[PDB]
Amino acid sequence: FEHATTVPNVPGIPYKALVERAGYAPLNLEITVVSSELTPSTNKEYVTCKFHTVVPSPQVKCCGSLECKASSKADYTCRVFGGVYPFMWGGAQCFCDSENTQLSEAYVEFAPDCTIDHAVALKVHTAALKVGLRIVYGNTTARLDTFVNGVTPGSSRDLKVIAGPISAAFSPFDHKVVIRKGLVYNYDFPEYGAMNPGAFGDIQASSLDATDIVARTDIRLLKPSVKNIHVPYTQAVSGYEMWKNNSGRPLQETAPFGCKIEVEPLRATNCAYGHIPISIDIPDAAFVRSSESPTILEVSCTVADCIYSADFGGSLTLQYKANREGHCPVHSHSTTAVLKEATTHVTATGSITLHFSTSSPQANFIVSLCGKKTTCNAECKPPADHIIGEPHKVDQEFQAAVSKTSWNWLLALFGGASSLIVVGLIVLVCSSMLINTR
Amino acid sequence: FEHATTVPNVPGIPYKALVERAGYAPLNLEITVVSSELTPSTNKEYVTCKFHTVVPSPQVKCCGSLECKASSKADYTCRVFGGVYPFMWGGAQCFCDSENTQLSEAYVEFAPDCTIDHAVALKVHTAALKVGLRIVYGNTTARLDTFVNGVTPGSSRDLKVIAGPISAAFSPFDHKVVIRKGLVYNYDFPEYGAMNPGAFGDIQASSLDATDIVARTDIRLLKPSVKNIHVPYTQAVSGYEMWKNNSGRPLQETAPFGCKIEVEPLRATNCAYGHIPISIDIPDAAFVRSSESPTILEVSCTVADCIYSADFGGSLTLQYKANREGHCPVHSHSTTAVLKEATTHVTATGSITLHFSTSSPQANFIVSLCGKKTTCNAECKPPADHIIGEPHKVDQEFQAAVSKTSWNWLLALFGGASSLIVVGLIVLVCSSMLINTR
Amino acid sequence: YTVIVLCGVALAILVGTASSAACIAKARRDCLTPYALAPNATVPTALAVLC
Ligand SMILES: *[C@@H]1O[C@H](CO)[C@@H](O)[C@H](O)[C@H]1NC(C)=O
Ligand SMILES: *[C@@H]1O[C@H](CO)[C@@H](O)[C@H](O)[C@H]1NC(C)=O
Repeated sequence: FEHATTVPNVPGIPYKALVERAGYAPLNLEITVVSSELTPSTNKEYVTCKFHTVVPSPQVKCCGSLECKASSKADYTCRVFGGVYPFMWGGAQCFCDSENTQLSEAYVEFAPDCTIDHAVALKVHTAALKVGLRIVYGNTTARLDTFVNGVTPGSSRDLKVIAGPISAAFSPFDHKVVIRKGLVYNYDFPEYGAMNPGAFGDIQASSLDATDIVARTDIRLLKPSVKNIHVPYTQAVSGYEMWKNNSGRPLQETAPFGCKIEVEPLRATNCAYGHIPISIDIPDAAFVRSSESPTILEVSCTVADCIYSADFGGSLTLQYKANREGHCPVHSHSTTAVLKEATTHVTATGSITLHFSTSSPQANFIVSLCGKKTTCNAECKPPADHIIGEPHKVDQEFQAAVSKTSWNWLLALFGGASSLIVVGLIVLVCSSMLINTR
Repeated sequence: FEHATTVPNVPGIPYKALVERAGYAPLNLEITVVSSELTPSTNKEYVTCKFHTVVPSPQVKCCGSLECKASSKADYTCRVFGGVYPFMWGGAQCFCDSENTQLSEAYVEFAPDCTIDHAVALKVHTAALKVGLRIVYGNTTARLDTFVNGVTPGSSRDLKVIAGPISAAFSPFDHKVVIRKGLVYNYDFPEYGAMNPGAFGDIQASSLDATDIVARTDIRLLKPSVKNIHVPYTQAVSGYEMWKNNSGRPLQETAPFGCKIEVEPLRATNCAYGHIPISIDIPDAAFVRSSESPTILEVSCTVADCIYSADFGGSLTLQYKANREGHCPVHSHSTTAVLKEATTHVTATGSITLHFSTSSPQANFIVSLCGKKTTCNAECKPPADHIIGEPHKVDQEFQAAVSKTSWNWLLALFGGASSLIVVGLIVLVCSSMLINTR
Repeated sequence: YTVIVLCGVALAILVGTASSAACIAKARRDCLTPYALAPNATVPTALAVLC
């Protein structure tokens, strides 16, 4: 038998349901979402990190002429200078009054420590979500883990269950993301091939160890103005360091709904938004004929005390009369109130206490004991403690907070003044008829 | 100096433009799109290929009892059978009247030749476009290759050139694509985890050589029914073969705009659609002061003959009077027509021809010779041939097909009945006054 | 939310009271619209209803 449900997508909130078929006793069905897993599809754009300016020994063509030559290294900057006059600890390195010339070149490469300090930029799209479900039926437990998409099944422990697409999609990740040292940041990194000095992505490379690098960081040489030999370079501060200083808070402290974001798959887990439509197929063998199921008679409610508490704190008692020893299910088909246990033993005339939770003060509902029904109502009071972190609002409020007394007051206040004006018009026409009679 | 243009994204159609600066003679600027390049972002969903059923030897128990056991092999199926009595060329392999029992199991693995026949299912998104530009200015040629995004200037001679964004995005690829043996097909493959017998992707694996495989193909065993030993298996026809039979035409014969689709990068090339806005920065040194530019006097057009052909077939001649020898640029600012050469030698009183093309029968426009302008008009006739495969419509039609004679007929077409009604009203008021005087 | 219901209740009761007052005043005027001086009171019950 196939039976469908809509279950809140929130961990640690069991959902109870039944399955009605003629000739078979009802079977309890418990659904639990053990943990969520939202994994998106991503492509690596590039990787950046703190850089290191290489300053190779300046070439000196002395008492001669020399010309600049370009190269392929990233950020390569070249410049010649005439009239230079190198000096060194040994003394004048050549002999000519300013006829010499020296060529100076500089370029950049990622520092060795980058091998562990790299920050890689990612583009993400088409978030996908995977759910682990644990189902319980007929005091038997089954596992499954399926993608919420409905075309994919999950077959496990005699059962194959198909999920349905989320009602409302959540995706904390933005189009652009940055990941570094296990921390994820939401940041619009520059597109590959776009370098701007003094900002993130000043050095870019397809891979960490890619011999080809593209980057410009505004390196300008300066004419030597000292006795000895020295190439003075000047450049803007590293962009990666500047981004590190004011990167802002990470995405852990900003993702809505408390999504625990792990890095190596770059995926969120254990966070709730939306509902899962889920259809369960159950083998007919697991079901039990009503003939062997216990038969109950004269079932009655009694609400000893109920508290309108966030935690499950309402209490109830049921008294039955039966003839066959056995086990029977129990449920509260009213969505406002949720019971605690599903199946209970049944005796000839025994009574059993039940625990439950509710989200409304006017706790009224129909409870199914075994195969039979029973209506019952009571009033609950608010609790002393008003802050607690355990599963709350097992059912969302449905404007049922209005108590019968408030409804009575609102209804009583209103009066039939429309009927009064109608009577006024009626007596007006009656007076016209009276004038006719006069 | 920075100068902007809008160019048609189409190979082999040069675009001529000028740059106007006071005191500098106009500089020609030719832009050519050598080859388009559209590469989308992709991820590997899974791979599939013709499979092979493994039929391992059945486990026979002589004069005993046995039970099935599940395994992790993909599509693993098991079944036991009592009453077996296997025989061989030697004779009976067991001796007890039906006590023995035979267990038969089956699973499927990709065929060896799969290593070359594999078909990969891919998901694609966020199409990105790369342009190769060749730019000629002042008889100096330069090259560049830039992403279409207008935020990633390309590098060529340490020059920044920005292109795009495209006016209208275009991508022949759909959300889901498949690729096999160098051919791309547009198909809606089942998502990972969903297997349907007799359809594409019945065997799915994360990688070609992945030990973990998930797949079902409706394998059902049959009870032994022959004297000897055998494990009869029945299975649905391979899905991949059926998809191959009726896969339909590839994307090479359906992509709009004639895009050449290469497989390894999985990207399209050399195909035209939309417009590209491009900003070009030219060094000031390239410009030449008008002081040294030749000076022209008394310029005059003459259209010997014009043919309204798709190719460049229109002819023109210019007569000039100048004083200084040199080269002067020539252009046609009217988009309806485009010239052939950008510069020409200028003599004291020489006259020179020019080859141009137009997209209207009425070829009238302003041609700039060096710094001076010259209006001139002519009428062109349609060509004898009407089918050719050479660059055509360098300028799109601008409802200019209307000829001057057609405009004259339109002018003679309209009639002024409004004047007649106005005269009627005037005589009405005058005759009303007269009737009053009657 | 709670403020809205009270305001709506006040508006409804005020509208009803005004309509009832207007209707009863008009009914009294129609009953009193005839001068009724030539004969005596048509019926003392009508007078009692009027006042
Ligand atoms: C589950 O409940 C049925 C109902 O009586 C019972 O027969 C069965 O033994 C129970 N299973 C277990 C494992 O307790
Ligand atoms: C380019 O044109 C200018 C202008 O006439 C000329 O002086 C120069 O020599 C030309 N360069 C080449 C390489 O032809």
